[PDB]
Amino acid sequence: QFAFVFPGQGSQTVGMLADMAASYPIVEETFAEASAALGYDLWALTQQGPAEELNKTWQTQPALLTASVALYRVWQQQGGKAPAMMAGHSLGEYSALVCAGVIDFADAVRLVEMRGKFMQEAVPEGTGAMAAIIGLDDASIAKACEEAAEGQVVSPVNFNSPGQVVIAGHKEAVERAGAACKAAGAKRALPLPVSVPSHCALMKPAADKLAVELAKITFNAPTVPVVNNVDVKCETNGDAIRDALVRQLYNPVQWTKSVEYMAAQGVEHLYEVGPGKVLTGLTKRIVDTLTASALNEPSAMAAALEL
Ligand SMILES: CC(C)(COP(=O)(O)OP(=O)(O)OC[C@H]1O[C@@H](n2cnc3c(N)ncnc32)[C@@H](O)[C@H]1OP(=O)(O)O)[C@@H](O)C(=O)NCCC(=O)NCCS
Repeated sequence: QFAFVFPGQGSQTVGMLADMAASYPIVEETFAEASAALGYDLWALTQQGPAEELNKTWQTQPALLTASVALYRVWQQQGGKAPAMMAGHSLGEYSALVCAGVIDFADAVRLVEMRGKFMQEAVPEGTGAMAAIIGLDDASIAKACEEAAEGQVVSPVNFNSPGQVVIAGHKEAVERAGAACKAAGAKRALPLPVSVPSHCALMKPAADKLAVELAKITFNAPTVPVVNNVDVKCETNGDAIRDALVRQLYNPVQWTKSVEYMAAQGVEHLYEVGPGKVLTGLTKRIVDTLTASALNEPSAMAAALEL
């Protein structure tokens, strides 16, 4: 019936979960647990920022992971039933995996911080770019991307829904490519304010590195199925999960097919377990019978729990 789905970069705000925190002590206990693993106050980070800082990826990832795990902990605390299916967008997949009980929360926390770092350090800032292409079909974008590439690297990285695709690579090629896409009938190429071209070829070297760290973290069997970004496959072999984390890094995030798979899968509703409404917003664009809501405020937490 329902799945939990988990956001990643983009969903951060300074202030996030404040309200939940006031009604649920475990939100802060939770940030405390992670703060003690990062060696700084992560709650204070999210609450006070600044943004500039909270938006740097090696802190964002840990903050979002933490929000999500916190909100999940609330669900269970209140005798929330376990979802049938989870998915997590980009960094989201890590949260999924924690709540599915595959990676322990504190390993995850250090993990996604290291990830951040490998990521940031694989491309020098102002080197790369991401853009959101509103309103073209997938293949005209591939094509756009291919002709704009001109020796550099650009390609679609986020298949978010039909008529929303993110692309990324060398700043210039992104430029060429957005233009192309506009040529080709797109409503919008809207430039995205991110350093890091996640999920294209340029993250390869980060991911090599990420494999090494992963290889030290124990990966247990999922208690719930987790549809992964990279294959839209529900792996159980931790070694296979690990392998998919690694390729997530340099391969497109298949969100659209993933939400589809879970409709195809039985699921009638999707709760966004983390700050923001982004996965919520996309859902009906993918399957408009499907319904979506965020579990990141208390009325809504309460409201969902009553069913
Ligand atoms: C970019 C963003 C914020 C857009 O979501 P929303 O703002 O909720 O979209 P809305 O503004 O509600 O949708 C309407 C507008 O978007 C456009 N649009 C959005 N999805 C569309 C789709 N699938 N097909 C065609 N047009 C679409 C238009 O419909 C436009 O209408 P108007 O010109 O009349 O405003 C969201 O998709 C997002 O956060 N994406 C980031 C995903 C990602 O890669 N994150 C990593 C870090 S950036």
